[PDB]
Amino acid sequence: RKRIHIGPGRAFYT
Amino acid sequence: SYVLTQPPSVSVSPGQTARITCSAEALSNQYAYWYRQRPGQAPLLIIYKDTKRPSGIPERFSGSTSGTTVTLTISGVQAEDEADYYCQSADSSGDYVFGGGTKVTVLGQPKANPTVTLFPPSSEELQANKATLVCLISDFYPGAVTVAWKADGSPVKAGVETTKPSKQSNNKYAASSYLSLTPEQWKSHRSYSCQVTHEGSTVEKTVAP
Amino acid sequence: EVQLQESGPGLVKPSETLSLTCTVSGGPINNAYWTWIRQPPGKGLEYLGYVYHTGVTNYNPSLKSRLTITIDTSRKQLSLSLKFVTAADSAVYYCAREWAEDGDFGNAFHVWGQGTMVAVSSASTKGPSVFPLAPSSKSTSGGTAALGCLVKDYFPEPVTVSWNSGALTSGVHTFPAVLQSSGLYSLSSVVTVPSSSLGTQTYICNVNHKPSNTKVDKRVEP
Repeated sequence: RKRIHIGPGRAFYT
Repeated sequence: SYVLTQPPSVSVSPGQTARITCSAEALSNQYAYWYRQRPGQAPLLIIYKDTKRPSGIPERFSGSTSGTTVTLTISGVQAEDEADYYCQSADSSGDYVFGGGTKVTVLGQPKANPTVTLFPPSSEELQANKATLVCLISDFYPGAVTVAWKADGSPVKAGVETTKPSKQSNNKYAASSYLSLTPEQWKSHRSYSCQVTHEGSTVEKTVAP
Repeated sequence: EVQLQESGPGLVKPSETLSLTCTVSGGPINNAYWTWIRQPPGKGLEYLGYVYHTGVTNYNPSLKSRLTITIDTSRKQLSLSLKFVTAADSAVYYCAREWAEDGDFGNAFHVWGQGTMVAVSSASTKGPSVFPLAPSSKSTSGGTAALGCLVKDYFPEPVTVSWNSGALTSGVHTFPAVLQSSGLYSLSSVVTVPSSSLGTQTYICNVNHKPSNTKVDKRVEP
């Protein structure tokens, strides 16, 4: 629902 | 670029609910995070992503979000909740920002009378041609004290170093006062006094060379 | 189980470079943004930056030009480098973990080190003079016997005190330090004990002043 700082270590995009 | 605005102080009575707000235009599309920091201690994460609690955090701590304002709600507030509470956020670019912090004060706490401990100069210090009287004050509330030094009933103003009181881990306060003398000054008097005044009452300790 | 330990010089001269190290134990070096955060005395927290295990960094925009963070994955250590320090850089510097993995807490710091104090000053480091405060009942208003150690004239902060190598904890009170007008710090640590227990126990205060590379174990005798 809100955007985080993703950074290099997150598979936040499924 | 953004700034997180939170009040510097919130006061509540025991059993009541404390509410701390944190606001920024950035918070409409950014998550907030809450930390509790006790005196002399690392912060503790209490709320993440606006509303979520870590496993160790009880339900009495709740986070809520409304537009550009987030709120930390603490129900059933007691003295142990006295601490600094920080809001924090991050934007997509990796600009992490903390709020200025909110000091929670619990009102109506009972008076606690000071314990006073006084040590004379050690023989080892005297051999090093120095002399320090040490007056240690602990377990008092509220956190305001006056310290007066005397030599044979006469006030001593010079050579005094005294701390501002600070919170102990039991919500009571501690302070220290040090009187510097030459070994010659130390031996020249019959007795020295550290007089500690707290809430109109005085606890005095004496030492004799 | 992740634990973080910061190490620093205690004191840095203005315009010099501040170097700090954080050692990670009790958990993986992967799946985290290893973070430096600081806090000036009596002030709020300020973000500095992170390093990921691959070496990728992220900095506070206001401090990016002066700041370098590096990681040594083999040693499970990260380092901070802050150039051209001023009095504005005097602070407790914290190492913290931002968990970065499926199921994490987002952009939060869920575990922190205890921090390392950094003073930016022209003043020189000075080790403490430690004096025993001999056991006395007449010393206190608290109805007990009291003994302790006076830790005098050190710089910068902090000194830590333990008793009998950590074996004595009950009745121990180490007081906050005073800043004397000389610019040097002093503190006292006191043990309150039943007077009858005197003579059944050896008392030694273990004074640690990391900024001066000094330790003192002082025997407190009757």
